Amino acid sequence: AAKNVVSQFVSSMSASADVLAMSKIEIKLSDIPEGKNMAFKWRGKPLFVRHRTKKEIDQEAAVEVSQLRDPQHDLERVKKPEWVILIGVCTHLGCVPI
Amino acid sequence: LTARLYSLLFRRTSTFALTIVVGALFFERAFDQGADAIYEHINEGKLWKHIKHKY
Amino acid sequence: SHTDIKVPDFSDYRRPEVLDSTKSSKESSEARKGFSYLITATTTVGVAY
Amino acid sequence: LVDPLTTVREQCEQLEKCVKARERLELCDERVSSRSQTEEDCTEELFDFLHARDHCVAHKLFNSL
Amino acid sequence: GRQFGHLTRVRHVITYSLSPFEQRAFPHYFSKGIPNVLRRTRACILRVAPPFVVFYLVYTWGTQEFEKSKRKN
Amino acid sequence: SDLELHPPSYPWSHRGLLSSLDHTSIRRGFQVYKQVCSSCHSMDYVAYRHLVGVCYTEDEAKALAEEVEVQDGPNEDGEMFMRPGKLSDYFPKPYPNPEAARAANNGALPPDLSYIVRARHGGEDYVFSLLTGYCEPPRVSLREGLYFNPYFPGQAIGMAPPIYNEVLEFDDGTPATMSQVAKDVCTFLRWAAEPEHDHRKRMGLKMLLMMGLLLPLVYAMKRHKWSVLKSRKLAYRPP
Amino acid sequence: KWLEGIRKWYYNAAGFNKLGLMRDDTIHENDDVKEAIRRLPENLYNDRVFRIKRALDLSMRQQILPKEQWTKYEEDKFYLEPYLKEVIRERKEREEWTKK
Amino acid sequence: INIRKTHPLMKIVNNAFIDLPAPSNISSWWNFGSLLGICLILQILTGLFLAMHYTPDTTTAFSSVTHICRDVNYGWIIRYMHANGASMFFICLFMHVGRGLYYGSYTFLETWNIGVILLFATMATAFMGYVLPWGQMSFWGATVITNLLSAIPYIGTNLVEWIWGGFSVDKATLTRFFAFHFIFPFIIAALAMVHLLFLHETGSNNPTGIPSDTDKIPFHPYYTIKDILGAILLILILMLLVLFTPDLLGDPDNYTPANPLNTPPHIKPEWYFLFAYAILRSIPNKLGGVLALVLSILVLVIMPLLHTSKQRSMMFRPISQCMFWILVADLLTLTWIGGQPVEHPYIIIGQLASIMYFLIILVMMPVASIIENNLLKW
Amino acid sequence: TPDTTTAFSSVTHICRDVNYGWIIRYMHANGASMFFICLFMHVGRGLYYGSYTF
Ligand code: HEC
Ligand code: HEM
Ligand code: HEM
Ligand code: FES
Repeated sequence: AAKNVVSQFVSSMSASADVLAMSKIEIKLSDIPEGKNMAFKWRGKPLFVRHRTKKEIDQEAAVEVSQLRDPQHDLERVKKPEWVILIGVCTHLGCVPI
Repeated sequence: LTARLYSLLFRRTSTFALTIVVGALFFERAFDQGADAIYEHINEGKLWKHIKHKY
Repeated sequence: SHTDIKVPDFSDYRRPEVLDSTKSSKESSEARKGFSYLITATTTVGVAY
Repeated sequence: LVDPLTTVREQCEQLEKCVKARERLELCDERVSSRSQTEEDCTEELFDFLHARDHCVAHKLFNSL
Repeated sequence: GRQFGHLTRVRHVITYSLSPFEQRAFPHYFSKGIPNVLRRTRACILRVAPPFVVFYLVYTWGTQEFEKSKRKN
Repeated sequence: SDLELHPPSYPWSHRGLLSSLDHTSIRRGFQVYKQVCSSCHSMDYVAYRHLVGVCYTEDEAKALAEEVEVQDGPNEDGEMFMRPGKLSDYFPKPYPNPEAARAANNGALPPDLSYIVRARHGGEDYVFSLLTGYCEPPRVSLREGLYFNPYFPGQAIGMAPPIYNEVLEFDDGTPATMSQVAKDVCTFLRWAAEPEHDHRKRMGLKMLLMMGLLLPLVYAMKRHKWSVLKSRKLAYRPP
Repeated sequence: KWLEGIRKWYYNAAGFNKLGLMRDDTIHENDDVKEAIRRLPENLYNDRVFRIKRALDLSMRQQILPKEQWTKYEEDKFYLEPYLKEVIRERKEREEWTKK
Repeated sequence: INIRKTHPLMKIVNNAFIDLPAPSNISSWWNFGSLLGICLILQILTGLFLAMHYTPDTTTAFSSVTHICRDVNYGWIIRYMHANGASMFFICLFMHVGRGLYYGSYTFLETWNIGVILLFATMATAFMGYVLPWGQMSFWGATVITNLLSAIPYIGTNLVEWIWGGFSVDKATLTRFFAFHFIFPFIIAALAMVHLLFLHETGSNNPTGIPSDTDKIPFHPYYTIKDILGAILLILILMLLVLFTPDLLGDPDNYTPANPLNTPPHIKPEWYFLFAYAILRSIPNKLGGVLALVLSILVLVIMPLLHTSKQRSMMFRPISQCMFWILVADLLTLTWIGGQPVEHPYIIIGQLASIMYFLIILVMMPVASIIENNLLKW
Repeated sequence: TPDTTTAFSSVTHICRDVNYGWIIRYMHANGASMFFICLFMHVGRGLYYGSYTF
């Protein structure tokens, strides 16, 4: 009885039902000019869509990958090489990068 | 000067309580007079009472 | 031994009214007590206000 | 209209620090005109001139105003 | 730690205490207080301050090196 | 760039440790805010009852509130008509939505002027130098959609310089330079930031007279009751 | 050797010859030191509590003794150390008897 | 015989405030017990009035606080009393800890451990209260410290989506922190009573470290008027701080409303938590940073286990005295470095200040202690 | 959330949407009623068995 009361109180502090009512969206990329980022709210976090320069792609292909603590090529990060689509939050502790 | 003050207001206790109440009220009156006097003496000019007197 | 016990001299510390051995204490107590009680009364008035 | 602020700003840049800052901005102008089409574009000189000029403005303005 | 009475054991010790209404409030507060504060200051600044002048040097040197890093541009 | 510039130290009339604001200057700054700055920004938490006893009288407060009709509830029909608004209204928001605020400017949400004095590093001197120091870039062209003003992190504001030499010419003589309008709007923003600067300085003065009174005397009582232990003496008798 | 010069300068600048204390008036008291204090002759024990009461008095007034009554390093009558050594030896002997 | 020595309440009041034997030597540094008590009851009272005028929801929290500081009579002075009383509360708390560490009062064990638990409780309480005004700094402080709790593997992410009240800082986070900030100081008061109970069991200390069993004086009416004097000094400092420069310590960046999109450049705590944030961002490792912070306050737990000297105080040990003042200047250096941005000289001397902090405590105190034990022939 | 526009809606949100919040709400209310039941039993004991000589 004690562990079931504790389980019910911890589940009372877990979440809600209407907070679990968050799902997909569709986002448009037509408005953004060259080399700039646009943000969109989604699950309480920003949502980056950035248009980039082909020269930024070339420089990012020139920089090495094995020095990075998560080895990942730029073409692994994105489908179309300049229009990059990100969840705009730093994965350390939850900040939006400048 | 001091001997009459001790002979009156400091032998008994109830008289001491009575004089700290009466002194607190007199200090209230004179202290608020002095406080508003100094505060509207160092901000002469730019205060709402004179601007009200314009009207 | 207990007659050999002589209380030291606090002449640096006493109030100036009671410096000499000649002048009594009952004839000048009220000014000292009223001064200290005046300090306590002014403190009490400030705290209460 | 007779502006007081522009009067104070034109009369306060006589001081030596503001003069040296004026020539700093002019030599940076000579630099980016010289090394033309560059990516080093006269920041510190203009900020230092505004620093010195607006501090001497801060010293001696609100008497007039 | 307990109440009075059963703490220690003292043999013959004589304590004199004067009345507070008998003695002055401030006994020579500006002929001994100033040598006492200068003595207690001189016996502590050589153990307190030589870390704080190092902190003052660190503050000034860090300010100067941040201005060094940003004032070339 | 990220070379921030600290705004200078300006000798205000509320700079000292006991000085007060200038209520005539607050009134001029409010006339400025009504006729210039209220077309883009919002100052949500300044109602008209704050203006009754501070600068104006009560009659011109009713006049200024009945100049601008705001909004009201249903007239038992659900139609949301126009009420003149007696005194209890807040100031009329120009834009309903933040998206509506972005939908008439180059992005660039106009910040809300209730707390811009207390919200930015540097006080109202920052607002003075931001309103004042419009100048030109040496070499850096950015997009020609925004303007250049060096007292700004990012060094490119999206606000047009809204002053330009007698756009108001208000009640008394007092011709609208850049200086008069900027001084009045900085004073007014300091008032709208802290509504009780005057009463704060009043209680500060009463408190300094308090700690002139009590601090010799509580310390005198402490010295008196501790004057037994500060003069007790000792002697050691053995058998 | 100069390390004795360090010890003499340290006993000068350590601050417990200022208040009229000797070497063993400042010892921290755990159970062992409480036992070694209880194992004392009567005259040394009374002189000890008298010097301790003068030290607490002089630190209450924050006044430090004149030049002619500071305790000097040449006559350092440290006395509590033999009893404290005996307490430590009997305690360690009891500990070793428990360990084996 | 007497009213006081028979009545069950007045025996407690007698063994606390009247006939408690206190030493006749304690300086002004033994006033901060009563100053923390008076600050704690002042926080409870002024916060209770603020909680009477507050609506905890993410829509209307900032609006309600603005309603307090404009429309309610004297809500501005009660709010400023609460905030700057938190600041003076941590000033007197670090002076209390500095006393108890310098004068060798960490030879007490159970009082010291209940002390450290009180330090944990007051720091968590003041952080939740700093989340409560729902400004930009409060929003990002809640976000970053909750992800710091998510740093630990196998426990973290579930625990942090559990105390998030959702998946980010939603309404439920603001209401949870309102409730825990609004309950935890009563637990702090109960553990303060337990702290004081173990003290009155053992007995107090003095600036010499010699046990003062011969010269106890009663608490009343010497130290009562001494603590009244200390309280008047504290109230004048607190009130001059709230009536002349209320913004001299507070953050400018709080007063914007909570936009979850901006992330301002100069993110920082309120000034009392700078060194906790300076140990964190001066170690380029997530678990290493949060573990080094927890190990800092657990080093304060460790401190009774390294009393290998044979005096008690540091009054008579000048070498350890100089090393303690190096420790004080190093903690103030950590506070200053935490209150700055992050660049190359700041990175280097932040790393060096954290390293020198751990080197001073865990190594330099016993080395100074063993030179003391060698040097006086013991 | 104590706000007179959304206080009743907040209580309804507790009762409907939060996991087991209805059990906690009804436990609080009925525990208050059982609390006063036990309190009047306690006062009845204290009056009837003459414990009011303390
Ligand atoms: C519409 C054209 C505006 C008028 C008229 C005024 N302001 Fe403005 N202001 C406007 C915008 C679009 C912005 C945002 C720019 C940005 O990048 O933030 C602003 C900004 C401000 C600020 C804040 C700037 C900062 O330091 O971040 C302030 C203090 C400000 N504006 C004040 C202000 C005043 C006092 C005005 C009346 C004289 C005024 N603005 C007019 C748009 C417009
Ligand atoms: C919640 C905040 C705290 C309060 C209200 C508090 C309160 C007190 C009080 C009232 C005393 C008795 C008076 C005194 O000796 O100064 C005391 C003593 C003491 N406290 Fe705390 N304390 C707090 C936090 C701490 C902390 C964090 C520590 C460190 C771990 C600590 C360690 C001590 C010690 C060592 C003493 C004994 C000091 C002595 O006898 O000289 N306290 N505390
Ligand atoms: C149980 C007693 C307490 C109550 C009822 C209480 C209540 C409140 C309330 C209602 C607020 C919001 C008002 C505001 O933000 O200004 C608040 C904020 C705050 N509280 Fe408390 N509080 C209590 C104890 C404490 C304690 C013990 C501390 C730490 C010393 C503390 C520190 C703070 C801080 C720092 C803020 C933020 C102030 C600000 O930024 O304006 N509180 N408290
Ligand atoms: S670096 Fe710590 S959160 Fe981005």
